Amino acid sequence: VNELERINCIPDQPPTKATCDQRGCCWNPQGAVSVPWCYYSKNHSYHVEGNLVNTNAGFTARLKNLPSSPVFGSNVDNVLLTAEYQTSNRFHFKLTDQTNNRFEVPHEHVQSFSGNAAASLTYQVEISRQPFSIKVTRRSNNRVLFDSSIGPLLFADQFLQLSTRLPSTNVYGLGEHVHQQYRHDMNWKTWPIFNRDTTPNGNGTNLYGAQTFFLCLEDASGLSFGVFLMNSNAMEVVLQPAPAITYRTIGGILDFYVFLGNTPEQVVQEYLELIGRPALPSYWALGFHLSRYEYGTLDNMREVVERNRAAQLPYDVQHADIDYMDERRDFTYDSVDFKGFPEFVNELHNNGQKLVIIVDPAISNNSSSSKPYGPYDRGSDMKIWVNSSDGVTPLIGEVWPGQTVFPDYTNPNCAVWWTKEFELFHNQVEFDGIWIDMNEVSNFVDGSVSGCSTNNLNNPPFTPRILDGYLFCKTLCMDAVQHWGKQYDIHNLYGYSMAVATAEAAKTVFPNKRSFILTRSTFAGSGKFAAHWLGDNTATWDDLRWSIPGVLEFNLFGIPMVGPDICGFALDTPEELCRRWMQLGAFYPFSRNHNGQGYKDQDPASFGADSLLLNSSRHYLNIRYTLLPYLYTLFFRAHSRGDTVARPLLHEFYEDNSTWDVHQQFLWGPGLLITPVLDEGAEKVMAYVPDAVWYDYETGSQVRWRKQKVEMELPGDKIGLHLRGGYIFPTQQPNTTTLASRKNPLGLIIALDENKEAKGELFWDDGETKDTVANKVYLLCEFSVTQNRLEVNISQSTYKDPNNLAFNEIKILGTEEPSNVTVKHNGVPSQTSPTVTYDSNLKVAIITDIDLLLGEAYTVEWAH
Ligand SMILES: *[C@@H]1O[C@H](CO)[C@@H](O[C@@H]2O[C@H](CO)[C@@H](O)[C@H](O)[C@H]2NC(C)=O)[C@H](O)[C@H]1NC(C)=O
Ligand SMILES: OC[C@@H]1[C@@H](O)[C@H](O)C[S@@+]1C[C@@H](O)[C@@H](O)[C@H](O)[C@H](O)[C@@H](O)CO
Ligand SMILES: *[C@@H]1O[C@H](CO)[C@@H](O)[C@H](O)[C@H]1NC(C)=O
Ligand SMILES: *[C@@H]1O[C@H](CO)[C@@H](O)[C@H](O)[C@H]1NC(C)=O
Repeated sequence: VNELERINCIPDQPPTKATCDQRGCCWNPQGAVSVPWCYYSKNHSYHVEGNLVNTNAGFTARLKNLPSSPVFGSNVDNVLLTAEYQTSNRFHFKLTDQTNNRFEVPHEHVQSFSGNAAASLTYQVEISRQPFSIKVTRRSNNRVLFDSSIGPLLFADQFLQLSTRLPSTNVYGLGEHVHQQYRHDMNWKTWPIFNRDTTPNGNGTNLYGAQTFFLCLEDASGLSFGVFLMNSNAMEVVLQPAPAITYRTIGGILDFYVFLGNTPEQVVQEYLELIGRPALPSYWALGFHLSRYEYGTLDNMREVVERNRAAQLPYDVQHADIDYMDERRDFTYDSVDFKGFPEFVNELHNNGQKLVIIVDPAISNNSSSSKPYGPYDRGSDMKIWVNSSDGVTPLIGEVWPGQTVFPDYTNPNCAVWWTKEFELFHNQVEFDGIWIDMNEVSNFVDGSVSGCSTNNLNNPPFTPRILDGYLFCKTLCMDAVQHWGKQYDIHNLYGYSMAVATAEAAKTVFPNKRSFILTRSTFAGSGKFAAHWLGDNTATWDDLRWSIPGVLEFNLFGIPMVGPDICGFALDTPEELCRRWMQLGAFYPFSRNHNGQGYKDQDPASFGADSLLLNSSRHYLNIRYTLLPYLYTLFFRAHSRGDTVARPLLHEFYEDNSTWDVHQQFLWGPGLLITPVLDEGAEKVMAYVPDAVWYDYETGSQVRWRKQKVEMELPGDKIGLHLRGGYIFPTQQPNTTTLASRKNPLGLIIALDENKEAKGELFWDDGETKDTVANKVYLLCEFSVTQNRLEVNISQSTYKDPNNLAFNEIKILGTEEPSNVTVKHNGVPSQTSPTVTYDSNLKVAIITDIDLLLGEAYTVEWAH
């Protein structure tokens, strides 16, 4: 009835009463824009047949199809509901064809459940039988979280749909898209999901990855929940103002998880506990990365490397794009334009830097007796290509080198082939990390060099609103064949399988190291293997603004090392845009300036040795590097516990509804507030100051604002950076590389809260060994301040850095003058009495001539 609650029965064409009648739906052409004229009745779909059956894990139910017209075809007579109370905070239910096995995602991390129902549930499940619906409610307040009763269950071979009411309009997630805002537009929006090489622009299309997870903040108490659909077929998600969300997919099964938490962070941690927590990055990967498509020659690349080094830019990583290769073919380098490549790699390494190489999936099939191409010959020997529908002939498409075949990374034999290719190539060019691109998989022809046969896979009864309207557009035929199944079912898993296989190759090429993998295409869980960048953006102010929601969303998806191409991939970048983008970009979890072919240089040093852009870039990159121990400890918590790294204001300040749609500012973890200027010509920014004590990072002075909108003054050389009272931030004196910075003196910034208290922590390991956390080879220490006292305590202590690191400076914000400062080491008074400098105007104390060894317990005490 209520028009906001109508579930659209004609998603496929403009609505007509004739089609409405044919489908047995309800007709009412009255309503506002976007309200469906034709909608499902209150008894379309399925009913429960007989009784539910208790099982050890939860229960099952048989659903029987309520007689109806077959809109998009073969509609399943008998559906089985299997429900599992997997944990106190996670519910799993799956709807399958009772009579036939159907494709299920072969996820690498998620395991089948074998236990008994969890005790102490935070939720209750309710089942209605006529018609079928399922509801998940929060036990403590009976808030209805998931409720499918707004709409039917639809379950045909190539058309599956289920809807849920939502308890609020605070909805975040879904991908990969450019949403433009972070809090969802619930006003009749459809988001298609199907991995596609397309521009992240203002048109709201399907982009490179597939992420079905969303989080909902139920109210200001912080209680939140999330939902994940384990399905890799083309789909779309429909948001409406009831509020409700509908999932509509074209194959597979409806395999759902519902997660509850007391805060938005706890929901993310529950999601990541299920699909896999992100890999811990190499510490060097947290530094600044520089890149462009078509330096053209090694000489031109060297020029760029050298002018940025000459400028003393913090600068850890150089990427090499397809111009390094011999005619854009993997596992080669151009012996003329890139003559001396191995010597250049030595220079990079000698200067404490890292090389990341681009590698594409598609392999040139141009190889002869006369002119052999090794990777193709060896791949063909092992028979690891994606085949055409005939099941035996490798599919031919077209990418950078010309005609190509495509590896089937779902075949574990393919990982063996891939690893060997990397071993051979690493012997020639000693790269340190790998950038996997075009892995949607991207094809320059639609389907294959012979197009695609018309059939129900290439041309399904219902096509979600993907870019160009055909599944095989700029990708492979839907009836192509791989180890895990047909492309129709596993298309969205290509980039995921490739990331898995590339991590496997790293085990051999980089024994016991993390290395670094940057991936374009992703599926749920890709973060366990890889970082992500947000794709081929454009040098516009809109693109700068749109990057923040994309970063925040990928942190929800457990891919916290994420960022756009700073300054913009496509087009020449205006100096002002690039300056603002470098200021902000210094605080993306993944910080990379990358540029498209032919455009004017946009590396920082290219703007002039004395320029405002270079000076500002260097300044804020130096702050980023100073705070790297804090950022690294955030990545430790994402890896070990599932926390976000780049974090929405509302995850910390959910009590305050002014934060619920803030997406022009974000946090690093709980304590650092980042406020960019995001408008052309502006020297200020309208910003929200949450309900906490804040201190300006640069001056240390407490801001006079709290829980209110403000116009923050930020001239051309500034970005807003504020530290939260109650938090202690570990720092380390910066250098132009992390190789070197990791050997420098440490520091602490203690930002006092109103009670003159604060707490913080520091994770420290070797920065590069894989699984130091799982194998327990690390240091974790805690800092806590009360009146008159700092305690440094050690909770895990199985790694001691051989560089004799020590805290040599402590800066205290929001303090009255400390006097008689005293340092004790395990109770014993130690090392003279430190030097204390005090600014009574700003209420800042700095303690120096101190040496608190990393890994040792101390008490530091003072009077007022
Ligand atoms: C793609 O086609 C090839 C043949 O071109 C298939 O290769 C088979 O691989 C298996 C196991 O590795 C061998 O035992 C067979 O002898 C191979 N067949 C032939 C004709 O050589 C390959 O299995 C196909 N891939 C997929 C996913 O179907
Ligand atoms: O390795 C070279 C480039 C690397 O620098 C980028 O980071 C990724 S890739 C450029 C590629 O994404 C782009 O050519 C699209 O395929 C088309 O625009 C397509 O979308 C048109 O249909
Ligand atoms: C933009 O999206 C709309 C659907 O919302 C579509 O009809 C149109 O073709 C798209 N165009 C491009 C170039 O993305
Ligand atoms: C910074 O790095 C260089 C090596 O590039 C090293 O020679 C120097 O001593 C380091 N300095 C610091 C910040 O102490």
